[PDB]
Amino acid sequence: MEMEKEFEQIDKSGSWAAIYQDIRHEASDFPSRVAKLPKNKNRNRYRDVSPFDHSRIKLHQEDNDYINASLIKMEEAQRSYILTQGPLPNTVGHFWEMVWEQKSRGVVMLNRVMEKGSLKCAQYWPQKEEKEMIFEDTNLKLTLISEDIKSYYTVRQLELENLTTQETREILHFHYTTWPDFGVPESPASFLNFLFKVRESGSLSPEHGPVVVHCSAGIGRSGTFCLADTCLLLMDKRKDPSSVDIKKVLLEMRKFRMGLIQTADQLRFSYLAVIEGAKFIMGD
Ligand SMILES: O=C(c1c(F)cccc1F)N1CCCCCC1
Repeated sequence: MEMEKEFEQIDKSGSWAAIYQDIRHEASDFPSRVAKLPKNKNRNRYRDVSPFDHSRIKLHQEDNDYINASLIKMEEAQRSYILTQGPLPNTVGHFWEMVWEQKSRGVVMLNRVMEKGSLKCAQYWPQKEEKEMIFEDTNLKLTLISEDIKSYYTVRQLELENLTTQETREILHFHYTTWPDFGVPESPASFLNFLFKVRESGSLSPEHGPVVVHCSAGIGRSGTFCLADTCLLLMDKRKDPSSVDIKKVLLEMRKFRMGLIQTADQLRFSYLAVIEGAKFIMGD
C-alpha cells in the first residue's frame, strides 16, 4: 500500500504509538549470552542493549573477542552494515581494531560527544593534525589528515596504521552534528543530503568491508540511517517500488540487532525520509 497513503492514514488516525508497539511485539528474540558474561560488563554502555550471539562482530584475538557491535546483512538489497554503540573509554582500541579487521572504508557518527549535559561517547578520533592517537592495547595509530566542516555535518579524512605490519589505510569519518537533543528533525532534508554524501564516497559499496554506523546505543538514530538507505535501494531495484514495506524491512533488520528505531517519532521520521527521498531520486 503506497507508504505515503499509509503515512497520512496513520497521521489522521493518530496511531503511530500502536503501529510501533506491534513492531516491538513481533520483533525477534535471540540469545546474547557473550554480552552478559561478567568479564564484559565494562564493554557495554547500556545493560539493556546487547548484540545477539549469532550476528555479533568478533575481534581477532584469543584473550577476549567481545565488542558491542552487530553485522546487519540485507540479502535482497545487497548491502551490509555494522551497527555499534558509541565507544567507551576502555573500548576505543577495540573500536579501531574492528574497523581494521572488517576492512571498513567509512565510519558514520550520528551523535555529539556531549548531549543533554552528559557524555554520549568517548573522544575517539584526533582533533588536531599534529596530535595523533596511539592505542597501545590494539597496536594502532590514528592521524587526522583533513577536516571539512559544513552547516549540518563534518567529513574527516583519517589515516589508520597497523603498527605491527606498518600497513596504512584511509578511513572517512562522516559526522552528522545537528540531530536535536530531544525528538527528531522537523525536515528530513539535511539527513537525506548526509546519506547521499556517505553513498557518493564509496563507503557503502561492495568493494569495501561494511560501513561502521554508531550513535550512543547504536539502535535509534543508527537504525534510522540503515532503514532509510535499504528502503531507497529496494525502491530502485524492484519493478514495483510501491511493494517496499518499511515495517517488513525493519523487522528483517531486527533479526540482526535488537531495538532498532527506539520511539514512534523515529518510526514516523524513517517514513518521511524514505517517502521524500524516493521522489528526489526518481527524477523529481
Ligand atoms: O528539498 C528537499 C525536501 C524534500 F524533498 C521534501 C521535503 C522537504 C525538503 F526539504 N530535499 C533536498 C535534497 C534531497 C534530499 C533531501 C530533500
